[PDB]
Amino acid sequence: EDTPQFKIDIDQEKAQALGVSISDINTTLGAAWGGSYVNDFIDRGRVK
Amino acid sequence: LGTATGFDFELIDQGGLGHEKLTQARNQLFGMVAQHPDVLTGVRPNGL
Repeated sequence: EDTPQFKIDIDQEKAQALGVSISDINTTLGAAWGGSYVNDFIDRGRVK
Repeated sequence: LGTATGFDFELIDQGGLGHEKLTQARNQLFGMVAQHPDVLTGVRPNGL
């Protein structure tokens, strides 16, 4: 059933006026709160 | 088909021991089969 959701409004104009790129904002939000998959590594010989 | 003579044996690494441990185990097995010239003949690797 429906659940409460958090809506964060990003003002593009203010970000531009402060010299902050939109890509940086979106990447920061997604990585910090949603987790970002960067690349792989070898753990005991297996790719993870 | 291939040669279709003899046997094809694979020495798998089921514990994540690495390449060095696997090669050491293969060398040990070669040392073992060298003691039975009357049953096993021409046991050699198929790799570099």
